[PDB]
Amino acid sequence: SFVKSHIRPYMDEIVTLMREFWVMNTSIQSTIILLIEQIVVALGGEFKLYLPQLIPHMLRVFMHDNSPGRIVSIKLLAAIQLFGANLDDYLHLLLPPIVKLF
Amino acid sequence: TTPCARLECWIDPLSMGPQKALETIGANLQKQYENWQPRARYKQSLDPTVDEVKKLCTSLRRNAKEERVLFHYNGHGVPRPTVNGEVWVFNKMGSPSIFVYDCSNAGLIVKSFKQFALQREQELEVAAPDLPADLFTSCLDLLVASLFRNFLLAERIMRSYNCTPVSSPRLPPTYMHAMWQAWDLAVDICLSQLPTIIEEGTAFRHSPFFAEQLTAFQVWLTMGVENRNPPEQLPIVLQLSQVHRLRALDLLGRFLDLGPWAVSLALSVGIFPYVLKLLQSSARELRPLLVFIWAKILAVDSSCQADLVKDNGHKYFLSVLADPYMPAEHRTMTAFILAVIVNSYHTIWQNFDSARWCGVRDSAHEKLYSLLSDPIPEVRCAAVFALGTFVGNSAERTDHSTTIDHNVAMMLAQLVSDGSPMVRKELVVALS
Amino acid sequence: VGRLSSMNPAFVMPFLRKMLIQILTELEHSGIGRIKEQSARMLGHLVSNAPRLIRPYMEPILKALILKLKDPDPDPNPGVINNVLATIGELAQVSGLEMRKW
Repeated sequence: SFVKSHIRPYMDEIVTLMREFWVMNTSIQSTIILLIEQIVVALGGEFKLYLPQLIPHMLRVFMHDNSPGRIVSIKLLAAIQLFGANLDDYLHLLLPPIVKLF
Repeated sequence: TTPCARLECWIDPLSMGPQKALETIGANLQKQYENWQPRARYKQSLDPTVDEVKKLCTSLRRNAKEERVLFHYNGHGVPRPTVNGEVWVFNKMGSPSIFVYDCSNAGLIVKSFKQFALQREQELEVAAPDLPADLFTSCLDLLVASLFRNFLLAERIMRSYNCTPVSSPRLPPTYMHAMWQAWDLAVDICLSQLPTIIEEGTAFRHSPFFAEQLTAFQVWLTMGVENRNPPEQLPIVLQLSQVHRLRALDLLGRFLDLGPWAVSLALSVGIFPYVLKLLQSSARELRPLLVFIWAKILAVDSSCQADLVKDNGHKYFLSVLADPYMPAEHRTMTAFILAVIVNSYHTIWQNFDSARWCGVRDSAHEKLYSLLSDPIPEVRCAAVFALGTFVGNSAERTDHSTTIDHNVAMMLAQLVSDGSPMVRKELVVALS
Repeated sequence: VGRLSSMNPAFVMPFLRKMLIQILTELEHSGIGRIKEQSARMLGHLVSNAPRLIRPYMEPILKALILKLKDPDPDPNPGVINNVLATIGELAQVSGLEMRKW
């Protein structure tokens, strides 16, 4: 909700921390998977400085497509949200599980 | 003209006010425009009226001369300022070109045109009438300024940013800024063509010539960094489109890293691969490394010709394509740059072989009246036979021959001099 | 032999872009390793992409790719000069070994 709010001026700035703190928090935890995901949605709709902020977590993403669990619900959460994570590098890392997820 | 045409300018500080050095930036444009030229009317902050005036001044400013005309804009806090009328009542060889800088309205503005045009197209008819053509509106964080504004100036300047920005600059390192002037003489000459590849890549057939137009149209493609924002700022144009793609785009990337070394220190280089490495296997396909391709290349060759270069090996590789003709000979004339450049040098000896080989086979293409090029060949082409050599000139001399038998622009007296030299070697060759 | 036609590298490359299966790529690298130096025109940059594609793969978790970094690392080295003009693969990899234990 706060993420939902500002867009940017607070975004460019304080945010990077919490991204450490998603890293800090959860690898991700099963529930917080669903959360951070849907949170990164809130994130994902704002920056374009995701791009630098990317891959502390774009790492953990592939905890998940490899991990995985629960009906693929987690996946299709992240899976979709990635279509919000857009875009333009790192398909390097993106496609391989995805295609393996056909 | 010199500089080309009439141009418009605007800036949004807010509404009806000057500003420190806001004055100053305007000229920089006209400068930059002169760096690309022309009669440019600067403005600042105006309420709509003050603007409306000088439009009519340029609407008065006589562009039947100009080769085009421009309408610039910029960011004010969303100045609505004649969505339609002033625009649309000033509406569709001094060809108008419109320019937009918006958060949203850009397309809307463009959308508006057609819509307003839809009126100002159709609704004119029953009055039996504004015809949209040659009137175009081009569309538009930490380090920007105004991108799509800077974009066209600044063409390479902006480029250096998307260099430093970001992940690649790990490899080429490192950054600083500026300096590096006369080695940069090439980067333009390169980035000049580096786009035009994609152009000939994508053109089909809407295209150049007319200069400053394409000069934009080129610099347009610099918008593919667009990368900034998930609204990667997506300029819209309807006179396209790939951006992205266009391997030359991926190519200029390490064509930069070719420059990122020498800039570190001391320059020194100098050199760099690009034009060369592009030049080489242009023969490959030229020989038999292409199935129709579509030449894959020739666009590159054009600007490549202009320099001392490599000029021969190009002009060499030129005739190669002239050998692969007739089929691609048109494509040559599609590019036509021979007509540009081959005629552009009437200034050959060693080149006379290619000047034959390229130019003859060019001249062979049957045809375009040489016009003053006929006096130039009356100089150049005539003086070729001086050595009486080679058979490399055998029919090559006869290139210009039928021109006089084609139509009469004398072709008599300037031919009379040749009339002496022609029949002279005729029996001396004695070869059918 | 003969290898050239401008189409072909554009047809050669995509298999480097497979990557699947890994070792398939591992050929064309060397498979172009020569052809690299015929015309880097297509290649050198098509190449330069690859490391620029590849180098980022040092961060992303582990591994099965980070080894699928390894074999493609040298396999271009039959391409010489590019590798020369960069050699930041040092710094990347120099670190790659140090920090442990992953």
